[PDB]
Amino acid sequence: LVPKLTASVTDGAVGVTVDAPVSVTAADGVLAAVTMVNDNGRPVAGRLSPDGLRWSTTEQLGYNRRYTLNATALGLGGAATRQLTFQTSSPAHLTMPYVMPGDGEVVGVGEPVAIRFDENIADRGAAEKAIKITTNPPVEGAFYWLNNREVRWRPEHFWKPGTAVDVAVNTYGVDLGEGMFGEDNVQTHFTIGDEVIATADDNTKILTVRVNGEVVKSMPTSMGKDSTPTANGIYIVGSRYKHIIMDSSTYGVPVNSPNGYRTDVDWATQISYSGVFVHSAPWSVGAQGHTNTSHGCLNVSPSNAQWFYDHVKRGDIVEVVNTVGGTLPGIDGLGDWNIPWDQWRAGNAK
Ligand SMILES: *C(=O)[C@@H]([C@@H]1N=C(C(=O)O)[C@H](Sc2c[nH]c3ccccc23)[C@@H]1C)[C@H](C)O
Repeated sequence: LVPKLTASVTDGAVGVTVDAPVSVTAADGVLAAVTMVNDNGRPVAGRLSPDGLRWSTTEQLGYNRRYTLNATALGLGGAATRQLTFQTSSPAHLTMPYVMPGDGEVVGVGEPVAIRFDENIADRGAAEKAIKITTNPPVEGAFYWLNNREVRWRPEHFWKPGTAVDVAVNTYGVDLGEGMFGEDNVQTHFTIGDEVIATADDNTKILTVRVNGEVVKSMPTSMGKDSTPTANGIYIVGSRYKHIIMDSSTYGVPVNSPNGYRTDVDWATQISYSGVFVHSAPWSVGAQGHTNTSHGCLNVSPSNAQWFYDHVKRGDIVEVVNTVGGTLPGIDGLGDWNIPWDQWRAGNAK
């Protein structure tokens, strides 16, 4: 019997995707030599199996390449040689994904998986299928898009403390629609820490911090005045700042417009993309616990703001109740939990 050569690609092929390695296998014989070179002649890194039956590329294959594969199989029954030339995907565009939270970070029970592309994604389903989420203990979750570039993944309920979460965004070589391909793969891993939920009740004007169910802090607060109220609902804690200049035009509002502003504040914890913060407000300490005076922020004392900075982490939860405002938008950026599970689970890939 003459040896048989079988490659993972065909000699005519074009649009060969680079999301997977190229391989060659021998039957009724072993692989004596396999080389693969690109256009100019540079050989691709590859390794042969110990039993000599299978060879495969070991480095990343490039977009817009013309590769030529040469293989020889030897067996008792004789020899066989093949030569194959193929062309890989040529993207009209590349997009790079960015993942949050950071690798190795410990976050609160409200932290969603966040994958943000630097380009609009024409084929949302293709992107979702390219993203592998591992959870331990395993929990059901689903993808939901906040906009054309950023997709979120979360369970039905807040994470259980101690849960490991692994995120592999494998979009290299993947057609993301309209000739858009992934620029590279990214992978992050994070862990869920203590359950921290802080509740702001407009009926008491108190911000109560509960850690695993126990009250550890009760902060008098001043929230949004009736003119610019604080929206009710569930807020996810984002970034924290020892100090930050608060610019209204960052959130749409022109600085010298009626409800515009530019002020420098201390100990600020962001809880919405729309610009709601927990922060130090020495000017309204008399009002805190009594009357709402803010532009929507949860004003607290300088001491309590620093405490919040020190003790609350990314992914922890702030819940606002009983204000004269509406409900925080589900697609705010930190308002994901306000979307009903039935709607989130359904997703919006189409
Ligand atoms: C949140 O409300 C808002 C942020 N929080 C501030 C506040 O104190 O309400 C400022 S605006 C302000 C209103 N009265 C003041 C007196 C002295 C100094 C500043 C202010 C600022 C708008 C978010 C972050 O935009």
